[PDB]
Amino acid sequence: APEMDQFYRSTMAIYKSIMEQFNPALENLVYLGNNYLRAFHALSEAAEVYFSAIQKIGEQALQSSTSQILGEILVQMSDTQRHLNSDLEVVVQTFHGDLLQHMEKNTKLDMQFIKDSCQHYEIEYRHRAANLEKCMSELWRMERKRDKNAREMKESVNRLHAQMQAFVSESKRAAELEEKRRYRFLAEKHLLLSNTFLQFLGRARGMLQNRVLLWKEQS
Amino acid sequence: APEMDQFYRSTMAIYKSIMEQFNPALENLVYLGNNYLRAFHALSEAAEVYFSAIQKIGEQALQSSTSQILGEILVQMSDTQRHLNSDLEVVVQTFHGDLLQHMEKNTKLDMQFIKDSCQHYEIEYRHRAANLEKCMSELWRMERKRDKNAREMKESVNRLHAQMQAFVSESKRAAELEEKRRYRFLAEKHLLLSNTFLQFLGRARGMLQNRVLLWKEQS
Repeated sequence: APEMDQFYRSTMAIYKSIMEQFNPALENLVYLGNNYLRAFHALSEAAEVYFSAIQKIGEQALQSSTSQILGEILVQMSDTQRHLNSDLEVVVQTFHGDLLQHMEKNTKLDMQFIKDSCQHYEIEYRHRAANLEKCMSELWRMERKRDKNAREMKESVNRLHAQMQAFVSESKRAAELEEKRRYRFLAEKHLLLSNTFLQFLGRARGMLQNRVLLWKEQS
Repeated sequence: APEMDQFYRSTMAIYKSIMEQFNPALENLVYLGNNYLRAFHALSEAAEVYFSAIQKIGEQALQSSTSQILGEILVQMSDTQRHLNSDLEVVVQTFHGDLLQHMEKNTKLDMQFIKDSCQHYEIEYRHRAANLEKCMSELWRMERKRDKNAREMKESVNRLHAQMQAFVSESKRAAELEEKRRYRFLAEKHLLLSNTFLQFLGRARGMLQNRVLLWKEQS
């Protein structure tokens, strides 16, 4: 009995961690996440305006009489930045489409899921608890009543308590699992982001290893 | 002779362009430079806040019964973003310090230099043009007086006209050299920025590709 309100409490602490700790944190990450995107979109703009202006300076040098080659270099620096940005707004779109639209689209759908799960558990615990402790009393009083049929009632109670041990034990494991599944999903989505961004790193590094060589002006 | 005039107007057109076109383009470039810097430090701040939250979640998983490994990963993911941001803000300060600040002064000290080079050329052109007229005048006078020595005056005028052709060619090649030095500065600075950013791309790849393999196996 004492050990069982323990399971009950421990299982409840987990559903409550999910509902009022984890779930809200996902709304938050969608909030902070959207701010993150807007900063990204602002950086890419400031870059495009900056390099568009380098392109113009470059276009002037192309027109000149001795700075044609320097002219070519500046124009292809802006072109490069334009490319790296195309590459980067891919990672930014993975972040948006694959991660940020996912959480806001499902966050309440999964709140309600765990809410029903938690309710199902509580309600079944209450019943077993009730049907059990009442059977104990039947046994408890057809006990002093020196009833012969107290033996079928002793086994009816003992199996009822075994089933509750099973259920309570299984619920705690299933609730732990759900918690882990949600951490794992957060970790996995961020692993995909880390991976796309790693890919961008290799591409950008790819073109800069040669650009830096082509833009030297001698030796 | 007015083809020497056409040299004169081009040699001035070059100095005046550096001063009236190029340098106000660089001042604009400094502004867009700092706007760019501004959007980066904001992205940094957004990303920083976002992954500070990711890490909190990791710290909550670190205190669960079965999600400690996933929680360690999430925290390792924040620590990684933080390291990368730190490493990149370093490249960004190269931008501000090695480029933007240096342009600032160049676009200030330069205007005085170009003013002094225009004036200097104007003074030297006119002194040579005046002395040429003065010798042509002395020639035509001898030619009136039937002076036998106009033979050694026309010879001199020829020498002077020649030295004037040389001065007019040199001064223009010197103007074109000045205009090109300034494009060269723009290009050298951004090549340096490019190499600094390339070194970072390597460091970022190196650190991230290792983490991603681990995270993949652990989750």
